[PDB]
Amino acid sequence: AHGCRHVAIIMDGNGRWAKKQGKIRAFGHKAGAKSVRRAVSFAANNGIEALTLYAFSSLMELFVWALDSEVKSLHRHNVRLRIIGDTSRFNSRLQERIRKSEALTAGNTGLTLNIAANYGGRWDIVQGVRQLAEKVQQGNLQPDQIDEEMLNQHVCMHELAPVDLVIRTGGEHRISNFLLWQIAYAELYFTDVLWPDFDEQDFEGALNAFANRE
Amino acid sequence: GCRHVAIIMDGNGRWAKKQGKIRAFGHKAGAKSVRRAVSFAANNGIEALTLYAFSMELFVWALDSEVKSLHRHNVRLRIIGDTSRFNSRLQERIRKSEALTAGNTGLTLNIAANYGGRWDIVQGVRQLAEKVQQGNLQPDQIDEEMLNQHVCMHELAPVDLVIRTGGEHRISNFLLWQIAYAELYFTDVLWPDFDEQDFEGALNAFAN
Ligand SMILES: CCCCCCCCOc1cccc(COc2ccc(Br)cc2P(=O)(O)O)c1
Repeated sequence: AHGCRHVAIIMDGNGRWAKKQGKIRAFGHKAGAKSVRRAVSFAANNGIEALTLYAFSSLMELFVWALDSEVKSLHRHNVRLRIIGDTSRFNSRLQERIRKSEALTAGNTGLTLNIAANYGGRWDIVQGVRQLAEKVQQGNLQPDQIDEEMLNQHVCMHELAPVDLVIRTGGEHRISNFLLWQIAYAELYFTDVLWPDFDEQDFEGALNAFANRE
Repeated sequence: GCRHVAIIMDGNGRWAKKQGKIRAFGHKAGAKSVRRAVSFAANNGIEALTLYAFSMELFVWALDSEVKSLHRHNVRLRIIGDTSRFNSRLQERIRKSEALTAGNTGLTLNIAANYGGRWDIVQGVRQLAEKVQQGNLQPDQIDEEMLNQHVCMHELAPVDLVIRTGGEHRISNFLLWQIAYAELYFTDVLWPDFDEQDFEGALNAFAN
């Protein structure tokens, strides 16, 4: 009914939330983690095909390690987990844990959850361009055959539904080098709600704003 | 301060309809609002203003008669977008207007005509792809900096602020690469009604 197949979220405000309560930044990150679990469960229960999350605050590897402790519980919720981002310089043990987590849940049929780790929209475009340039160098591809559809096939998430809605919590009104190519046609929803307070009703509100606007 | 503002100029058609007038009248009021936004940016020290007509060859034509005045105001005019299939006479006029004002050092006005943000990236990728094919470039040498050099506006200040009139909350395949770190300001005001006060309102959001 809400019309949304793929929702992307810039999760900002963890720092400000902890500051408001006299607490250090790490309590904000723990409340922020509870808010991810809540959003993930909401998305899965509301028929969304894909949820893409970008951890930002107005130690990437620490975030991803943290996530390794959630993977068993995601799998038990029938979530297919993927990491998007430049993980090539990450630790070898971490990179192995990523591969395995992805292998483990690739057969799940419920929500597809994409976690940005060391992700940038410009980087994502550049990596697609490098894959195309290799194919030209091999003699497989003509410069002239390159069009939007082709580059589209080489950026992250090209095999998922297009992103219909981007939500950014925390009160800033920019993209901050999250998805660029993929958000050419997306609805953009900005809320002053800080990430740890963003709850089901807030998520419902963004979906119903997309349904009324589309 | 804000050095480069981009505007998606939506609401001319809806404005016509609200005024109980045919579409043509909304275009004519939209053109007046163009002149007022260009003056306002020239007067307020904005370095670059990038205008996306949205809701083409005909739009470029209407600008043709403004060039003399722009040049007199030290305005550098550029058309961005795929004009390669516009009739050759119009292409020739674009080329002449650009060359006339190319040495100007005041406000740079970019008018996006048959422009798409994905297109813009792709024509940059195609250039790089030619370089690879001629052995002038290794695939692993391609980085953000280098792609940036091949997309529109790489010689101007980075886009600081994008304004969309008309009530929609989308980029609609206007700038993509260039807006990675820009402030996005959406307003329900229709483009023909957007005036100096509205533009200052957006500049304040940036200042905060
Ligand atoms: C200080 C650093 C903060 C730690 C960051 C933790 C990362 C966010 O926690 C999550 C991250 C990604 C996905 C999830 C999803 O968690 C769940 C999803 C569905 C279900 Br059922 C259960 C969980 P969980 O084991 O109850 O939290 C949580």
